[PDB]
Amino acid sequence: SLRIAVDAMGGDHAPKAVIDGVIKGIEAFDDLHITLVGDKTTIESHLTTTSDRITVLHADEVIEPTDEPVRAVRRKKNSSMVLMAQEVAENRADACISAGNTGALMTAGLFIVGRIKGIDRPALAPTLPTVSGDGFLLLDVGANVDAKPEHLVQYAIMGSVYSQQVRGVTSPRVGLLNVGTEDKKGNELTKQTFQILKETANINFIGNVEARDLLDDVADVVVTDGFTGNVTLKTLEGSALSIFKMMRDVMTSTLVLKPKLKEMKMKMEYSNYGGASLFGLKAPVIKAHGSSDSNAVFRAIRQAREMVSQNVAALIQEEVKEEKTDE
Repeated sequence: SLRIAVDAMGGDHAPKAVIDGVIKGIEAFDDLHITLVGDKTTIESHLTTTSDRITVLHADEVIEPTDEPVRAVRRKKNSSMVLMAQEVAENRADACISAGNTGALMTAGLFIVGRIKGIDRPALAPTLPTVSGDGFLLLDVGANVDAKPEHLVQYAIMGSVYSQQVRGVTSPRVGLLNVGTEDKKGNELTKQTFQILKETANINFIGNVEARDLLDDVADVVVTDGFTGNVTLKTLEGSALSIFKMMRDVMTSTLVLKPKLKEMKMKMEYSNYGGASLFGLKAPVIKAHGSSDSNAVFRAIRQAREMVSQNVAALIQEEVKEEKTDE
């Protein structure tokens, strides 16, 4: 069987959006059981059809989207975020999902759930879209900001694993986000990573990758440090919004179907890939987009489900061993 603890209190639109997505996953997946974590009264007022596959856990408090992560997770020991993480930690759930404070989520993920044996630090990993449509992974966009070469190499392995297990990519192309293609380009961190990735028997290292080609399918996995990762992600996103608003005001003055344009607009929509996972933890912890609708939560439930069944954490535990990266 399978079981996922979900945060209902987090996200712009819940508990409704969260509870509607949960209901869409119990109808599509017969082996799925879910633990709704939130305010018992509030949660009940949104789900009619009582099922034995939906359980509820009462969460007295919330980690607002403004609280300090570390403090919140340490102080609000009865919040939805914290309670959800302990369900996973105490063997009462295999995966967990939240739309709540991303920082609180990673702190809860890191100190409650724990890390896979052999992983120094985890990485926030969302799958972004491409002009074609295949998509790509951007490893580390928030989890940790002053990384070391060692960590980045771990990121390429865990990304490759997820890419070839869950996304079905044959031999995921790993690229290093850099400022030039030559071997010596980048900051000191990047230069050092490049040398090591050249020696990692475990993955298909295509080399450095310029950021102007991210949306143009240059690689299946792009690796970076959280700081540059997070800046790159918000740059892509803002760039899209800004350009869309320009184009869309341009139609409102005097007048490319509404549905035709809608197609591409949806292919860019970041929430069309399921949410960013925290690669490296003992069990899948997914940061569902805060602006998540009913379907987006469903797509995140689907993602946690694939990750467990694909034995992604056990495979990450083997591919990180030096016997597989050296020879």
